[PDB]
Amino acid sequence: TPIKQIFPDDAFAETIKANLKKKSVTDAVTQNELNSIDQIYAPDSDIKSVQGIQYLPNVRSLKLRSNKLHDISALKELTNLTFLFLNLNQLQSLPNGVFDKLTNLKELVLVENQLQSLPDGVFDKLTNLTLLHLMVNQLQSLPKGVFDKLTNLTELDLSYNQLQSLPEGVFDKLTQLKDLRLYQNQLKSVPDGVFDRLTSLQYIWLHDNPWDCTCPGIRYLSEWINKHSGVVRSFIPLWAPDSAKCSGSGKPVRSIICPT
Amino acid sequence: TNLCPFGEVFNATRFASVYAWNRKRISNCVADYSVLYNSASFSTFKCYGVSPTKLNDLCFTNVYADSFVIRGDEVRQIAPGQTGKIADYNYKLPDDFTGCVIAWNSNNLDSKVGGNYNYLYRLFRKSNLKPFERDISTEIYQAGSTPCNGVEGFNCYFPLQSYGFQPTNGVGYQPYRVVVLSFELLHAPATVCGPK
Ligand SMILES: *[C@@H]1O[C@H](CO)[C@@H](O)[C@H](O)[C@H]1NC(C)=O
Repeated sequence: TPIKQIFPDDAFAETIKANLKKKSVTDAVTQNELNSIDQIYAPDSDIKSVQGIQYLPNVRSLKLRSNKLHDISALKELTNLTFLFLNLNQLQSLPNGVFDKLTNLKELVLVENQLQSLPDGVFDKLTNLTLLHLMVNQLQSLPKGVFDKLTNLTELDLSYNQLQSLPEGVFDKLTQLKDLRLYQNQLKSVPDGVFDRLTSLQYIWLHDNPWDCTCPGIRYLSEWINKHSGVVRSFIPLWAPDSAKCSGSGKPVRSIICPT
Repeated sequence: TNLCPFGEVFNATRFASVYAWNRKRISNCVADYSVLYNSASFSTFKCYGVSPTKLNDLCFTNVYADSFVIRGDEVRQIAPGQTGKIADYNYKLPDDFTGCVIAWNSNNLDSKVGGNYNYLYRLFRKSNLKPFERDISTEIYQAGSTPCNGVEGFNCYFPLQSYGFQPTNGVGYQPYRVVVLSFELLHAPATVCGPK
């Protein structure tokens, strides 16, 4: 049953053409050939629609940059996906439940988009995820318990956003987390004990946030940084434990001695 | 007849940052690749389009030696056909590469308590680099629709960060020095040969 242009978008079609190594997008393809695609990689693309990808069931790895694509609903059928990487500077909304079937997902990367908010429970089914990166978006808040089901997460990157606060106990379930990046945000404070259960943590980035160093509000963070100073890292040149700085003073958060 | 200056590329006290990667053109000299390959000094010694056991037996028009520092878990990106921040935005090898990628742990030289910030990489770019392209620009990156006017702010980010290697990092996070040898045979006599 040979057919092609199962992908209406022309840029994406050439991408499927290149993957299957054929003359043009008019060339027919079988189902056996569609089932041969394990990896799609579309750098620096102009793809506007990924319609037709729902029929590539054995795709395990997808990485795509496009300044035009804003719909990603087709990807909810790729149940064998282990690696997803998307750089869509127009993606503003995540379809409802889109990742709820991608239960074999190990690494999820969403960067340079415009998501200002995340749906509730969006990740709850990805119980096998090890790596989650959401940098350079516009997130202003996180949903309650949004990470609670990713019990096997080892790396979480939330840098370069607009986060003003963190929900209570948001990292409490992530007992195998080793790398967490919160730098380049708008955080004035963290919840008390927000890091107390991260027993495998080895690297944390806290700088470029406007920390409010009024006592007692900054007490937990200042005391935590001094107790766990070996785990603090920095991408700006500063003694790493001193890289979290008070707004106004510019003094290091860990230099603030709050009573009792 | 003169000796190729590989001791200068491999044993230099300071290496370049990967975004400002440093190229040295090697010509008119004798080089002993076999002593390097059998030395048991390197954690990575992978060659493409040529066998490492036959390098002393060949001659070339020019050898290029590009060196820099990256993290241990980024050495995999210094290979043909790879993707990621380093291959996309800092050092890109061509698909048809002919040469060798050599790397070694430099935690003892390039890591410092509190961090080593003299090594940088580029985090953002408009488009992937082309093979062997070098971009040393320090212009604010426009992650949004608004112009930045050369001033940092929201969605207007300085494009370079420091690695901040600490000696207590795990190996994948420790610094590694990298030497990429490119073997060229243009229309000329080959003046870079193995030992006589
Ligand atoms: C200098 O570099 C050479 C390779 O050209 C290497 O064999 C030698 O061991 C280095 N010298 C040292 C490590 O003292």
